[PDB]
Amino acid sequence: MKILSIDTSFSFINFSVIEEEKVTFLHYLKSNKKTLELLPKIFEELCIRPENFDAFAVSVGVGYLTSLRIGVTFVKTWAYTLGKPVVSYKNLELLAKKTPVPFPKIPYLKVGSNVFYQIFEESSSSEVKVFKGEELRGYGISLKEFEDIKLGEKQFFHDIFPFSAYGGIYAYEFLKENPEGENVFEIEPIYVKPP
Amino acid sequence: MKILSIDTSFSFINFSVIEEEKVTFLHYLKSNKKTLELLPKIFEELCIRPENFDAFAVSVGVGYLTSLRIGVTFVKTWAYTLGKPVVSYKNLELLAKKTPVPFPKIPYLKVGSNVFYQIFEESSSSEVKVFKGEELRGYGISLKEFEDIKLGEKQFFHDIFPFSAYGGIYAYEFLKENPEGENVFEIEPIYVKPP
Amino acid sequence: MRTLAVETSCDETALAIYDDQKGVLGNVILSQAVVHSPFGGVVPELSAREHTRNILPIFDRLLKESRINLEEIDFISFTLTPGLILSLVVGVAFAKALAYEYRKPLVPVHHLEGHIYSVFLEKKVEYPFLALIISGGHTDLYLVRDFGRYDFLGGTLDDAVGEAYDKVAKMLGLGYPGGPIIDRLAKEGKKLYPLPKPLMEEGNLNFSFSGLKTAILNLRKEDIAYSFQETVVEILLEKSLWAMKKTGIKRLVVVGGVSANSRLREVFKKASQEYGFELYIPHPSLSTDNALMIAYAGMERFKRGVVAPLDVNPQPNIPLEEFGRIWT
Amino acid sequence: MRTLAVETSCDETALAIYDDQKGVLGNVILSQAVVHSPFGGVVPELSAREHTRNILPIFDRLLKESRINLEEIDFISFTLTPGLILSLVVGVAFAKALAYEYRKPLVPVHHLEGHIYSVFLEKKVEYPFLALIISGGHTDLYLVRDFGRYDFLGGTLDDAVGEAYDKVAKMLGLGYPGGPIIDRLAKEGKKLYPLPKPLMEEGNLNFSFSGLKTAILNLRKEDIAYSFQETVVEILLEKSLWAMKKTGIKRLVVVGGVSANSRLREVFKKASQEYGFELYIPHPSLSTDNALMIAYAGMERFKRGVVAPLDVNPQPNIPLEEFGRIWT
Ligand SMILES: Nc1ncnc2c1ncn2[C@@H]1O[C@H](COP(=O)(O)OP(=O)(O)O)[C@@H](O)[C@H]1O
Ligand SMILES: Nc1ncnc2c1ncn2[C@@H]1O[C@H](COP(=O)(O)OP(=O)(O)O)[C@@H](O)[C@H]1O
Ligand SMILES: [Fe+3]
Ligand SMILES: [Fe+3]
Repeated sequence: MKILSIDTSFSFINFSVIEEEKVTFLHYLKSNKKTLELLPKIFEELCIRPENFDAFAVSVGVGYLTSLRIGVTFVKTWAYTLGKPVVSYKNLELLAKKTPVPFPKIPYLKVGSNVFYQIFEESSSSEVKVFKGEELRGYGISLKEFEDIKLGEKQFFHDIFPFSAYGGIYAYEFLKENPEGENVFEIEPIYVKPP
Repeated sequence: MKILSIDTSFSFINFSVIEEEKVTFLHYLKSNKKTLELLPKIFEELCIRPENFDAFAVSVGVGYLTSLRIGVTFVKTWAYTLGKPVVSYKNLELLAKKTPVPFPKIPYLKVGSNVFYQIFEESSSSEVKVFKGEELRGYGISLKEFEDIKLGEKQFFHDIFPFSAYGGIYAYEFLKENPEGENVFEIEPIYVKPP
Repeated sequence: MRTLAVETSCDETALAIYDDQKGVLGNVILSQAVVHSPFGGVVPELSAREHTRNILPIFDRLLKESRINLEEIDFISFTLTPGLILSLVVGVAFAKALAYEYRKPLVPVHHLEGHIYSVFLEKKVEYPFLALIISGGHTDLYLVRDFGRYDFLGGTLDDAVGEAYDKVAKMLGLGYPGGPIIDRLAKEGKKLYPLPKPLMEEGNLNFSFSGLKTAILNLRKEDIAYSFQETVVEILLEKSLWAMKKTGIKRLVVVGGVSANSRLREVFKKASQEYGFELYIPHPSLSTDNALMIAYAGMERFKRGVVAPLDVNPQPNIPLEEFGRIWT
Repeated sequence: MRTLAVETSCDETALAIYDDQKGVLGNVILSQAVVHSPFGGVVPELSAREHTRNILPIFDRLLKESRINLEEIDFISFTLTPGLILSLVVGVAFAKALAYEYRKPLVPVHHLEGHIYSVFLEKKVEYPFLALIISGGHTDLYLVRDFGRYDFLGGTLDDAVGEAYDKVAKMLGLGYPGGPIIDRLAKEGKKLYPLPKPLMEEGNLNFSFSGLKTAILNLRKEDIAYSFQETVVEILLEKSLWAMKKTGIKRLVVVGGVSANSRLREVFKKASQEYGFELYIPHPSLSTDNALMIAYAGMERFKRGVVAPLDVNPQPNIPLEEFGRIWT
């Protein structure tokens, strides 16, 4: 199976191809261009064609909401029209599961003025919260982009953590037991705050 | 400063651009093409031009020796002719330093029929060894490509670990205190075994 | 020739398929009036979320009703500007998704350009003609010399007519979409309590409406709706008559959502009968936002050889006149 | 016209700069004989490492000696095949590095094609002509009808002449590069103990040498070198004379590292004087591997409008005849 996995959560937009359970392609670009300036021109430049894929994966964040809505719309449109499965994935979940620090794990990301974080235990997790300075117990996990922000008792910052790669590997695993994927009409960005 | 960082250690060839201490570009391709089929055509396709960079970084492995020799020759030629600094980096060192598991840390990679591994403590490390089945104390670290290979008492496998990104971040840090870089004439692949 | 058109500029998700030989092949719209009603207005972030949820179900309905294959579409038409930028990008994303997938050209349309060509769906209008555009946020007069060639003649100096209906309806406590409620309620009035005129001089082609809210407070609910509506429609007709005399043009197109008002339609029709000018007002289903009018203007632009590049980006407000110079 | 040429096909790292109006502008070579000598042969992996270490220092020397700027080079010439693939890729990597950096064309050359054109550096040879190529691993006769057009006439059925020198030198315990040691030692011999001929019939243009090691064992060290060398050079001359009679061509080019042998040069020169055919043998510095001969053949190919794409890949052994059809 060959999966196209997309991530438009942040200005470091990235997409991956997953085959044989592993990443066979990843393109990652930090850009000040608008999301619609980059998509879908960046696919044409790299010869990425939606009909060449068996399945799709897309980040639902947390991330910048308008760029998430754009990326999710691209992917839902392709998956629905080609009759191919689609799998959504969550950035904060991936940051916790893939970082081998002790529990509790506090992945966090900054979107605009909000630091969103989520608290993971071995067998359970909290909702996505908004950070307000509180003293937190456990191990913060984030990106080098956000190195100036300290959550928890100690921090690990990933030099790079391309969500579309980890999300695509997850989607591959997901489709083994759930080959129909997730309902394409219901895929939407994660909304922490209301409008 | 803007650094072009290259990794030709494995069939998942990859290169990164580092600016503002962070990864602003990463291209990663697992390919069965020969190294010289891909280089430098893949740079022309992506509009990567050596004169646009202040500095260069290159992996010296461990990895496949002929593709390391090729990549190192590309980078030395550009750095020497443009008068720009170059920094080498080591894959097994990066896998240990960037993986937050307890010591001792046993990064390992497979090249051909050899599993190369190195043992890291907080303040010291071993030479690169060749694995022969021995029961090792500590925490193995490798790639999902090599998930079938178990070293140490427990294992962590990275879904993806693009050496050119971590190596480029390291090179940026290196050039802050050593802005002349490393001697370009002396940069060579790491040779574990003799000819 | 055949196009799939995409409109998400404000609070309606609208898709349509138009064939220049067979006419309408499909047409689906979902309004967001229900969800914006508790706010007395359109909330931008909320509108963006609704477009994102609704665009795929609407497309599914369009495909099943029309029975068309996307492979048979020649180009994708879509509203680029003006509008709520967060809603615009959902429709543009969907259009470019399909355009790249099916290798079809992209053809941008200005939203008020869509309103102008909404009447062409029923009958072609000879150039040049005057266009009175009356929506929730626009009350403009343009001289249209050709497709893509729109001379701005005048517009609102405060509230557009659609907003004035909304403020008058709220001020009377009635609900928000104000226009249709006042249109229906005004039929009961009978007695017209007069209202003051703006301070600008006669012959000026600009508009003013917000001062009526001052005189409304300073004053029989059905007569209130009646008197407001009568003053407003009479202002619209007078300015249009001035525009025809200033320009020499005896062809008038009246479009936008407020062109669905039944009394407006009486008054302009009466005036066309008495003065002898040609009047074009669309069916009420084409007065309010739809993708069919976008499809028609897209046809006109595509037929002149104009397509957009893959990286084309929406914007909140390109003026109609500038847009036509840029894009044709 | 000007080219920088790159040769790393075997155990010499060689760079040169050649101008078709000014001649040689630079020429640097590092041999690996010292490092391969403890093995009695060339170790491939070891050779690849030496090329990688030595290519940048050699380039630095070439740039300082020549005082040329790379911006002034019109195209990069380089040996694509045949050779040790691990060594070939180092030179090809370096050439493509410079070609992409300076935006210069790439022009591939076959290594034996370089040997052929090594004599053109001193004097152009009229077509058609015969080429006797005698190196460490080749002993071939080709009929050259034009640049790129090489007809294979014959070659070794076992050992090439260069290998035969190496086996005879080792068999006598003397050191490895065998050729030069035997050339020098044979001057002392005087007495020629006769040796057997191959089993193939007269007039055949192929070669055989490995059976002499049988007769050497079955037999005054300086007379051994003398008798071996005399038998070998006489075989080479006889086959060449047969080739000129079979083809009608009285122009003979003798190239490759074994063409540096002083007694070979005596015998072929004598034969050209006595038989009246034209003979071209290079200066001894162009007999053994160098990048100047690569530069010359590169000029010939570039001038015919042939360049390689950026993804061109070396190979261990494309035959000379096939190579010329493919690449010109
Ligand atoms: N029957 C009516 N009478 C008066 N105004 C109306 C009527 N129907 C719709 N409208 C007005 O039309 C406006 C919407 O027009 P439309 O062009 O669809 O809006 P927009 O383009 O501004 O999103 C609303 O302000 C509404 O009050
Ligand atoms: N003076 C000499 N007499 C005989 N053979 C020689 C002499 N000098 C060099 N050679 C032979 O030439 C060979 C190298 O030729 P060259 O064309 O440089 O090698 P290759 O192309 O095979 O790498 C060696 O085998 C060497 O023994
Ligand atoms: Fe409208
Ligand atoms: Fe040679």
